[PDB]
Amino acid sequence: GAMAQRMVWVDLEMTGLDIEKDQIIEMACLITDSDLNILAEGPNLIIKQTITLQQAEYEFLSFVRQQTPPGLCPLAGNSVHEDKKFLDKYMPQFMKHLHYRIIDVSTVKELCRRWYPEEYEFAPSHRALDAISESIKELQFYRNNIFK
Amino acid sequence: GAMAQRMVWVDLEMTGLDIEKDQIIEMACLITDSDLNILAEGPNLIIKQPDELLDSMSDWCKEHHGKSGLTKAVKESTITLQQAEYEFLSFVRQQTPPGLCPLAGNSVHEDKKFLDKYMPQFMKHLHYRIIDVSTVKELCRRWYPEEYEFAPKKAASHRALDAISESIKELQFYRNNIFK
Ligand SMILES: [Mg+2]
Ligand SMILES: [Zn+2]
Repeated sequence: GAMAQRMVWVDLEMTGLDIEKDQIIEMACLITDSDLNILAEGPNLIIKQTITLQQAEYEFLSFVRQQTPPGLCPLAGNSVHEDKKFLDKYMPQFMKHLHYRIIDVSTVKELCRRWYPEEYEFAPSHRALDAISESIKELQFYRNNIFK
Repeated sequence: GAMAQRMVWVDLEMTGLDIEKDQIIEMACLITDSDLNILAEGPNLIIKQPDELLDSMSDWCKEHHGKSGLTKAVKESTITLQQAEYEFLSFVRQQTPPGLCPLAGNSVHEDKKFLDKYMPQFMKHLHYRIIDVSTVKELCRRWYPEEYEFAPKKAASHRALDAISESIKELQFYRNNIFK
C-alpha cells in the first residue's frame, strides 16, 4: 500500500569518496510519500572528526522507525549510491531499517540528458536538508517533464 | 557526444553481500548506445575463488549457485580476478572513451562496491555516475502501477550474461511504456 511506497530521503557531505579513509561530515534526512509530498523532516546534524557519529545514527534511526515500516522503504537522493556506501559502513543499524534499493535522482538526470535533451537544458546549498529539498524538486521536475 | 553517451552494463555474482569477506565469482559486460540499442557483447567470465570461501557461503548462496552450475564452474576455473579485470578493462577501452560512460544495471551500486575494491582499474575507465534500473523500477511501481504489472517477470537464473540482458529488457520496457 501507501506506507510501503514511502521514501527515506537523505543527503550526506563527506571529506571524499575513499570509503577506507574518508568520513561523514554532515547528514540530513526527511520522509516523503510515493508522490514526493514531505510527510516529516528529520534532523540536520554536523558530525565530529555538532554531535558524534553513533548518536546521529540513533537520532536518524529513531526518526525513521516512527515514520516507516522495517526493511520496506528505499533510500532516496541525488547520487545516493555514494551516500549508501558510507551509510552501510558507518550507520549499519540505520540501513537495517531500509530496503537495499535506492531511488537515485542522478539516474533519472542521466536518462533525461540522453532521451529528453531539450527538457534537460531547462531542468532546475548551505545545509544538507536544503540539498534534499532541491533533489525532490529536481525529481518532481522529471516526473512532469519526461514521464508519460 | 554519441560514443560518450554509450552505457556500460555489468552484472556480478559474488559469494555473498559482505564486502570485507566475499569475492566476485562471475562477471558479464555489455555495451548499449544512449537509446539502449545493443552494440557489443563483452566477456562473460567465471573467476576462480578458494574452496573454503565456497563451502562457508550462505544457505541462499550455496543453493542458487549450486543449482545454476556456477559453484561447479568456479572450482574448475583457471581465471584469476587480475586476469578477468584485464579482459574487462581491455574490452571497455575498445568500446568507450575514458571516464565518460556510466555503469548500468539493477541496484548496480552493489556491483560498484565490489568493482571499486576488486577491479579498481576497470572502474577508473567509467564515469562517476550510474544508471540504476532499480531506481526506475521503484518509480514505476509507485507512479505507473498498471504498466508495472505488465512488465515481464525476471526469468533468469543468477548467470551474469542472462541477468544483464534482463536489466536491459527492463529499462527498455520502462522507456517504451512509462516515459513521455
Ligand atoms: Mg546482480
Ligand atoms: Zn544475479
